[PDB]
Amino acid sequence: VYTRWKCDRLPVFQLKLFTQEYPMHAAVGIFTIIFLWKHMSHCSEETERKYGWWAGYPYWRDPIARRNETKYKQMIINNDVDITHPKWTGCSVEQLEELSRVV
Amino acid sequence: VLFSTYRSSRLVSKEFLHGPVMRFRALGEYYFQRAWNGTLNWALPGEYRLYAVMIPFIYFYHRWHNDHTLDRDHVEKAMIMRWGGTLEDVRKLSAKDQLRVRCFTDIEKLYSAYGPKDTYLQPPGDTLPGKDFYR
Amino acid sequence: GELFVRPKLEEIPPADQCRGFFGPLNDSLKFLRLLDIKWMMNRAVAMRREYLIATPTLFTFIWMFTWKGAVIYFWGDRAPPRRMDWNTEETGRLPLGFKPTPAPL
Amino acid sequence: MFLFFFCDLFWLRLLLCMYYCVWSRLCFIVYFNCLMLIFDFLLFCLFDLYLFVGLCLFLLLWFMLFNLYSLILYYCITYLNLYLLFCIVFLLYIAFLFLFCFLCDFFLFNNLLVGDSFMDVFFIRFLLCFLECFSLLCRCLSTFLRLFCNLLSSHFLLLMFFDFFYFIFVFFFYGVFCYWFILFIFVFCFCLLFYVFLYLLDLFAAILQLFIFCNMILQLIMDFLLFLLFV
Amino acid sequence: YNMLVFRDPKRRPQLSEEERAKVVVNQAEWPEEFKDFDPDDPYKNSPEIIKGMSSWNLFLWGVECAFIYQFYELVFPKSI
Amino acid sequence: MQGSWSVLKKNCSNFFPGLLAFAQQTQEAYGIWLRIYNRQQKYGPTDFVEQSETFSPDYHKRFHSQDKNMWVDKELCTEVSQKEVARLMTYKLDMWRMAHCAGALLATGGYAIPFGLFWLANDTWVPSSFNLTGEELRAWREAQDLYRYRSAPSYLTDTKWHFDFHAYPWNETQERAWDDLFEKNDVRRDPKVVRPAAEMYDGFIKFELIRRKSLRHLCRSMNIPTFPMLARLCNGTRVRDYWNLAWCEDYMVITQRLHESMTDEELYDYAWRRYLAPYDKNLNREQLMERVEDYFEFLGPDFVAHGKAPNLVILTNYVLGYYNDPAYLEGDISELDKNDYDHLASWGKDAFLRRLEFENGPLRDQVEAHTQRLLAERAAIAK
Amino acid sequence: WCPEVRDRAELEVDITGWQWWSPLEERRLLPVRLRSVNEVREIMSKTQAKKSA
Amino acid sequence: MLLGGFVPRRFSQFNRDPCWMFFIFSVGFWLGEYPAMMIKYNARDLVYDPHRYVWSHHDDHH
Amino acid sequence: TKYELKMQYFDEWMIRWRKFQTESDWEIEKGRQWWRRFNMAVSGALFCGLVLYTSGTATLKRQYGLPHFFDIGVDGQAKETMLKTLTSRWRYTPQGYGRVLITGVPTYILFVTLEHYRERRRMQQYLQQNTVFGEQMRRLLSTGKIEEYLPVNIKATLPASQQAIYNY
Amino acid sequence: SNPADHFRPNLKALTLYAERQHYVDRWLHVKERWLAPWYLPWWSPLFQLGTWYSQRSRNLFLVENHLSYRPYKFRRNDEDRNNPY
Ligand SMILES: CCCCCCCCCCCCCCCCCC(=O)OC[C@H](COP(=O)([O-])OCC(O)COP(=O)([O-])OC[C@@H](COC(=O)CCCCCCCCCCCCCCCCC)OC(=O)CCCCCCCCCCCCCCCCC)OC(=O)CCCCCCCCCCCCCCCCC
Ligand SMILES: CCCCCCCCCCCCCCCCCC(=O)OC[C@H](COP(=O)([O-])OCC(O)COP(=O)([O-])OC[C@@H](COC(=O)CCCCCCCCCCCCCCCCC)OC(=O)CCCCCCCCCCCCCCCCC)OC(=O)CCCCCCCCCCCCCCCCC
Ligand SMILES: CCCCCCCCCCCCCCCCCC(=O)OC[C@H](COP(=O)([O-])OCC(O)COP(=O)([O-])OC[C@@H](COC(=O)CCCCCCCCCCCCCCCCC)OC(=O)CCCCCCCCCCCCCCCCC)OC(=O)CCCCCCCCCCCCCCCCC
Ligand SMILES: CCCCCCCCCCCCCCCCCC(=O)OC[C@H](COP(=O)([O-])OCC(O)COP(=O)([O-])OC[C@@H](COC(=O)CCCCCCCCCCCCCCCCC)OC(=O)CCCCCCCCCCCCCCCCC)OC(=O)CCCCCCCCCCCCCCCCC
Ligand SMILES: CCCCCCCCCCCCCCCCCC(=O)OC[C@H](COP(=O)([O-])OCC(O)COP(=O)([O-])OC[C@@H](COC(=O)CCCCCCCCCCCCCCCCC)OC(=O)CCCCCCCCCCCCCCCCC)OC(=O)CCCCCCCCCCCCCCCCC
Ligand SMILES: CCCCCCCCCCCCCCCCCC(=O)OC[C@H](COP(=O)([O-])OCC[N+](C)(C)C)OC(=O)CCCCCCCCCCCCCCCCC
Ligand SMILES: CCCCCCCC/C=C/CCCCCCCC(=O)OC[C@H](COP(=O)(O)OCCN)OC(=O)CCCCCCC/C=C/CCCCCCCC
Ligand SMILES: CCCCCCCCCCCCO[C@@H]1O[C@H](CO)[C@@H](O[C@H]2O[C@H](CO)[C@@H](O)[C@H](O)[C@H]2O)[C@H](O)[C@H]1O
Repeated sequence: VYTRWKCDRLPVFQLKLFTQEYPMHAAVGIFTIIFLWKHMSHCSEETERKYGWWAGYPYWRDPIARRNETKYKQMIINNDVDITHPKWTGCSVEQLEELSRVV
Repeated sequence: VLFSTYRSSRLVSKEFLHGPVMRFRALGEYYFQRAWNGTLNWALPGEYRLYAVMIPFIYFYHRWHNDHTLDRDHVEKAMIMRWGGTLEDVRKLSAKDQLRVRCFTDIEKLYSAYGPKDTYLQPPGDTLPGKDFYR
Repeated sequence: GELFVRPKLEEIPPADQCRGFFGPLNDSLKFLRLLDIKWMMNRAVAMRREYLIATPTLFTFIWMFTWKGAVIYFWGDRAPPRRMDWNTEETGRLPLGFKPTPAPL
Repeated sequence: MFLFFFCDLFWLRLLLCMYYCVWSRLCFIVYFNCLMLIFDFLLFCLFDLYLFVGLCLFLLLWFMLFNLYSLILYYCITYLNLYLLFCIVFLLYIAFLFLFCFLCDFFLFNNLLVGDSFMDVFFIRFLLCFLECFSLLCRCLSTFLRLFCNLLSSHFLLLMFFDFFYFIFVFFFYGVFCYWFILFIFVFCFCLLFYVFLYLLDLFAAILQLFIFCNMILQLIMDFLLFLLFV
Repeated sequence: YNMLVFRDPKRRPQLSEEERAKVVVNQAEWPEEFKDFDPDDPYKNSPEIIKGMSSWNLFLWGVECAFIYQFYELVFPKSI
Repeated sequence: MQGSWSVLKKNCSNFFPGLLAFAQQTQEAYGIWLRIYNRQQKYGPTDFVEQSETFSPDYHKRFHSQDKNMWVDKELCTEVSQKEVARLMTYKLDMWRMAHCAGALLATGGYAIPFGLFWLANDTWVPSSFNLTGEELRAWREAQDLYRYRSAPSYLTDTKWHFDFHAYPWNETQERAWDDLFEKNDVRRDPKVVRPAAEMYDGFIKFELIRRKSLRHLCRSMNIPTFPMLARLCNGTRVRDYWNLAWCEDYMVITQRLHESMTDEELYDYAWRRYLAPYDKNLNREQLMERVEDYFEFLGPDFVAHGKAPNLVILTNYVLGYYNDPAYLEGDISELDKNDYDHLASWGKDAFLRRLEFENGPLRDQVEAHTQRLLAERAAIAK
Repeated sequence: WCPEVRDRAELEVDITGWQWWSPLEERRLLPVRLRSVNEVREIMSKTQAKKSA
Repeated sequence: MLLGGFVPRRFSQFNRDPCWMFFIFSVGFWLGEYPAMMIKYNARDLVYDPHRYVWSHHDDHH
Repeated sequence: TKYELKMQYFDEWMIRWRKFQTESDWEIEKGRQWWRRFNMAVSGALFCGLVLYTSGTATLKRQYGLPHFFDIGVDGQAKETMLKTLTSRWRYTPQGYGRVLITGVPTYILFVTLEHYRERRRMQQYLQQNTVFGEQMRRLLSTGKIEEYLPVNIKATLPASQQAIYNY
Repeated sequence: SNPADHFRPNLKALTLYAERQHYVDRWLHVKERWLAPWYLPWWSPLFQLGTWYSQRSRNLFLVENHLSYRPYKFRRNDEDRNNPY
């Protein structure tokens, strides 16, 4: 005789279980997952340094700095960003050259 | 039409890997399928030998993982911080020196909160290097 | 606990018997029944419509314990500071001599 | 931020696969009250009062695979976080509560207005109603907090006692060969007794706390169930 | 008897005293493993799994494994 | 029934002719339903016309009441014939399924097309109008019967288990009726013996208190689409309407004895719409007449006298009992001569197993006597 | 080889009937047993008397 | 649930069952690791790290 | 036309660059919010009306019959008037899926249509703006892409104390 | 402290970072790609489900006029109570 658990395959039984057996529970679970990923899915660098490492943050190599450096280099190279633009520096290119000659 | 929703739509023959599967079931059933193996909510069996075998194995593999993957990080951090603050500085030492340092770290771990506090508190007048030695 | 049976039409006491905060709001004071919350509560209890008192409360709690709680916590406006940083209404306008692109046509 | 990690049940999953490829009877259940809600015959309920059995059994199994085996040294309770337990209890409790509320039967809440007509509605009955509607959410919070903190405290105590035992055993066993061997023997016997007592206490409390974690949910369900009599 | 928390199961008697007294015991038919059977030590004559492997031998094997685990680095240290 | 490419081709070929036939049937059925609705509104009882409210005693949830919200139009034969009623019922089923499909299409825009391909590959949910030949109609009926077989046992078991676990019959006659109600279709059930179960279940659960899961099972067994199920009062309304039409037709037939003059195929269809005669059984006219007369007898004299049918839940269980085939058993008895645990033979017996065999084997009495004597001697020595 | 028991158990579990005890049905069916010859004689005499009446 | 199974009467019987053989081996490991720690961590030649005051976990977590 | 797909990028950019939100854009958004509330109110009124019209005769009699909670006299008069108005003529009182469809589909259609046309209106308003947001909207509709950092590229107006960055 | 450190997951393998802007934009692109085709009318329930709630939330954000300051969600340092920047 027909029974959901014995005859249906696992994905079908899962859908039936969470749609016609525990639908409210599934709905609340999805709600909670969305909330968690919307408000509890960020970690600042200081937080990672304080608690994000098993034995502590190895300041002697600063892996966060290398990670950010790789990120920014990849972004600049791929997107063809002119980091010498006045908006990034706040001064004209000629002023930048003058400063370079000064320092 | 593309995929069947019924488990009866077999994908292999009934005799596929019959021998190995039977051996696996023989291993599973010999000790578990017994009257005195009455589980408590499927988690706690009634067979004493199951406890006797599994508890040591679980402890062994957990301890191996902890010693070779988890505590190693703390040990390496101590070695790096106490002997230059860089990995190359530690590697400048010999294997025997590293052994000495790691065994001192184990001493500290065993002492913990009941051991003498001179292992990390420098008594006044001590001639050994301070915290600003490498600074 | 036990099954609830709605009272019959004849088992419901008259409105005039209900009491308010101070006293019954009988003739010459009927229109005050709308404003007296305690009179309405007593009337609901007399008419066995107690849910009117309980349903709004519990739901409210739920609404606070589920959706408005976190909304207030994460996006609510805290107390304003003493020295307030008002907006000068100078930002946004296009600069002089700028040629904006034409609108769709 | 996305962290990739794994639960500490892989060996237990393997054992479950090995030992439960064939059927076996279950007769001992930590929380048996989820199967027998009605004790007086001829009483029946039109509400799905047996919906909690599957979740109860799965939760018992999961929490037993985690907590009971956590006594073994270095075993990790991967789910041990306050807010994660809050999420679990929120799911279960609020799901059942919304099941009752979606029924759209307001009379079901009549019992919230505690007391009788003879008590002041605004100043007595209504205040108590507010307090009880608060008590429901407090019951949810209490369930999750109790489950979290019992485990945390028990394991803290076990770790501290084990550290003390290791310290004295390693750095003071030589006293066996000395003239003060009797003191060390007394201390060692005391430590063994305490070790056994702590293990037994933790084993019993781990199962009792699951009894109570499931009992709170079943009590929530029972607080809104109405039974009809067969005629 | 008990071994820590493990208790040896005991079979409940099924025969009454009157019927029991009429039973004739013939140990000649019993297996060699179970002769002079004692409920307090039913496995006294049980054969060893490995001939010549005593319980103390296994205990010493475990002790030696622990000693190796603790002392191997003392003889063959390795660099970080 | 599982989807197939042949059925997919069949339905694709007949898609547009099927839609045209469905539209024509829609016009005809709208006319018939307009006549029936006008008659009900004009001559119906005040409670039925005003839709009197019946609330459950526990949670005060409204649902259709069999006595008040269902009415049998004894004089419907003047305006509407039996064949028209059967046509209306068949069109109601087809329109329900088509409405669900159209709602899905509207909801999901053009993304329902692959799901439409899945739909056309199976005859379970396609309208009867999609079959343009006898063989196609036979296959479609086979699919419907397969769905009924799949669904009915669950409904029957739900009802029986809930009642038997939460209540018991009052008297011996009710016990016999309850026991014989849920027998497999291989045996014939006497409606007179089984009727008191209707009153018993009315005492336990009426149609106004039917649970949503049981309603879903019943709708599955009646080939009524269930997704989206929604509130229990929608599919409940569908079931009420279908059974009200069926009861009107049954009263007409009983009064006019139409079934005797009804032809073989029409009689078989009439039984099928009552969930009494599966097509795969290849029943003859004698068996169909026997089952129809049993159904009429189960309805009882009170049905003709006052238009009051027995409890709808028990009636549905009784009719669907014909789809509760005996549990399958295939394989020669000689297969029982094999052994199931040969793979364990190589393992042998450990010390504990040997001890258990020794203590509980043929020598169990001797071992017990020896052990008891030894224990008694030791106890005496201790004292 | 006992299909009825299998099907009934599977269906009961699949419809949320987890419980494995049926005290009411057992109470109804517990005292059932085949009758003795004398009981059969008494029942046949009762039936004959009823038919004669 | 602790219902049944082989139960050695004394130490000498732990060799009558493979599972209990593994159990006694594990017990030997457990109990023998302690004397090893006593010998290793109370040795005469063991010396505290000269730089132990350079850094410690106490300052790190503080 | 599907304005939401175009407008989502613009809204996200405005949120990221909300500093350059002129009071005109703020008023536009407030008007959008007010119109959303109005659409909700009218849709709810329509849904309530459809529900009342299709309600069963017995249901209406129970709802708009005795007893009176307040018993002021106006309440009873209004309830009797509404009951007579509803029960005078014949009303189609379906149940189940039919009532669901009749009560919902009109409401859903009305709400969606109003909101879509208000979104189109807001798009037009932003197009007609002479601020940086309006220029960004026009550029988005022209090139099909959102140009981030536009305000600093074209040097949009800044407070007198924050023009140093533009000093180049 | 040391006892407290024993209550951490013991099988951490990898950590991946992603800015909210980037993956939000990617999700918006995916949603636009799947909701663009002509065979999905704007009045369909699916399209409204996809778009209306997001539009409402973004509009609520834009209309926001708070007298207090809300520090940037993704600052480098948010552990300092006396430095919102
Ligand atoms: C374009 C905008 C789209 C918006 C989004 C829509 C999204 C999809 C949602 C579904 C929409 C409907 C889909 C089409 C259904 C077919 C028509 C129909 O009702 O068939 C009758 C039939 C009624 O079922 P029933 O149980 O027999 O009814 C019991 C009543 O007692 C029955 O009463 P009775 O017993 O007295 O018998 C009466 C019977 C007597 O008649 C007959 O017997 C003759 C036959 C008549 C029906 C024929 C139906 C044919 C269906 C197939 C059509 C062809 C498909 C072809 C497909 C292939 C094409 C290539 O006649 C009726 O059935 C009449 C029913 C009442 C009318 C319902 C329609 C209301 C909406 C239309 C008006 C809209 C106005 C907008 C104004 C705007 C102002 C601003 O419909 C159904 O089967 C029910 C629908 C099943 C799917 C439900 C899915 C969930 C719906 C939730 C909606 C919630 C609100 C909306 C928001 C959603 C947000 C999530
Ligand atoms: C042109 C045509 C004419 C015009 C159009 C006309 C209208 C047509 C439309 C209407 C048609 C209606 C009738 C439909 C009937 C057929 C339904 C059906 O599906 O039957 C099962 C059907 C077979 O039917 P059958 O064989 O005839 O058996 C029928 C029996 O009677 C068995 O019957 P049963 O009852 O046992 O089956 C029922 C079963 C039906 O389900 C199934 O059977 C499952 C089907 C999927 C199984 C998938 C298994 C394989 C998974 C593979 C995974 C990937 C593998 C690796 C791939 C690598 C590729 C490189 O269960 C259910 O019904 C469960 C329903 C669940 C509802 C969920 C509702 C969620 C709501 C959310 C909560 C909302 C709460 C409120 C919130 C409010 C907030 C405000 O299943 C299939 O054919 C399976 C297809 C699998 C396809 C391949 C895998 C998926 C591929 C995905 C590609 C994605 C591409 C894009 C990716 C983009 C990435 C960025
Ligand atoms: C080991 C791992 C394996 C893999 C696992 C995968 C991961 C799974 C994890 C999570 C699993 C659990 C999730 C649970 C969620 C919560 C469910 C819940 O609360 O349900 C309560 C409740 C339970 O349902 P029920 O009515 O009590 O009965 C459910 C039983 O299953 C009814 O059973 P029954 O036996 O009574 O009926 C059987 C039969 C009876 O036959 C019939 O009923 C006749 C045929 C009916 C056809 C459908 C009619 C629909 C009419 C309109 C419905 C309203 C539309 C509203 C407007 C549209 C909103 C989108 O019905 C059917 O065969 C149904 C066929 C449905 C096939 C589709 C199932 C989903 C497969 C995946 C396709 C979509 C993939 C999207 C993602 C990928 C994109 C690339 O749900 C409802 O009330 C149903 C509301 C449905 C609204 C529409 C769907 C909204 C969700 C979003 C849709 C997005 C579409 C995207 C299209 C593509 C875009 C690119
Ligand atoms: C059956 C259910 C069973 C299961 C229940 C399960 C749940 C458990 C219960 C507890 C809840 C748990 C919470 C779970 C999470 C749920 C989601 C959530 O919390 O989201 C909140 C969240 C709140 O928004 P937010 O973002 O957090 O922040 C607020 C913002 O302002 C947002 O901005 P916005 O633009 O979205 O604005 C939304 C607006 C709400 O909606 C609006 O946009 C505007 C209002 C729409 C009105 C709808 C129609 C009203 C009825 C019309 C008439 C009908 C009868 C017709 C016949 C009449 C004949 C005369 O809300 C407001 O901000 C308040 C507006 C206040 C306007 C009135 C101003 C006051 C003066 C005028 C009234 C006083 C007059 C007396 C004067 C003195 C006389 C002496 O989202 C919403 O729910 C709002 C959006 C959706 C609104 C839908 C509007 C339709 C409502 C129809 C309800 C009808 C049934 C109720 C009564 C039933 C009686 C039997
Ligand atoms: C992608 C799409 C997204 C869609 C989202 C929208 C939601 C989903 C849409 C619909 C989904 C499909 C399924 C819906 C459920 C179907 C239920 C069902 O099967 O009913 C059968 C049932 C048919 O059975 P029947 O036998 O004919 O009659 C039922 C019996 O009476 C039954 O007899 P009974 O004995 O059970 O009698 C009791 C019955 C009596 O009720 C009825 O059955 C009558 C019909 C309902 C009346 C509702 C209105 C009551 C009066 C409201 C007054 C409000 C005044 C406010 C004034 C404010 C002034 C400032 O029930 C009640 O007593 C319940 C009363 C309602 C209580 C509401 C409590 C809400 C608490 C809110 C907490 C706080 C929220 C957050 C904070 C908000 C504020 C800041 O259907 C109906 O009667 C009506 C069904 C209506 C379906 C919903 C239509 C949806 C339209 C949507 C338009 C807007 C679309 C927006 C789209 C946005 C972009 C995507
Ligand atoms: C070191 C600091 C420690 C602090 C610890 C603080 C405690 C943290 C505890 C976390 C674990 C426990 C979590 C329990 C669950 C909490 C749930 C919660 O509060 O989340 C609320 C939050 C609130 O959402 P929100 O934050 O996006 O709110 C938006 C509000 N505005 C726009 C005004 C800012 O919900 C979610 O996160 C999920 C939202 C999506 C799912 C719901 C969609 C439907 C909404 C329906 C109503 C509105 C639309 C109209 C109707 C429908 C139309 C289709
Ligand atoms: C539906 C495809 C339409 C277009 C034609 C594409 C043909 C591509 C060539 C395929 C050659 C190999 C075919 C091997 C047999 C496949 C059998 C099959 O599909 O069975 C599904 C079977 C599971 O079946 P059950 O659910 O257990 O039960 C089935 C009974 N209802 O699935 C599998 O095991 C996977 C088999 C994968 C085979 C390869 C399929 C490739 C399909 C590609 C489609 C895209 C177009 C390809 C064009 C190629 C042009 C040269
Ligand atoms: C089916 C219904 C179809 C309706 C079609 C249009 C009907 C005719 C126009 C209705 C009135 C519109 O007039 C409307 O007035 C309100 C003020 O009261 C304005 O609203 C303005 O002031 C209110 C005051 O609270 C602010 O909240 C709002 O942000 C602001 O925009 C609207 O911007 C304007 O559009």
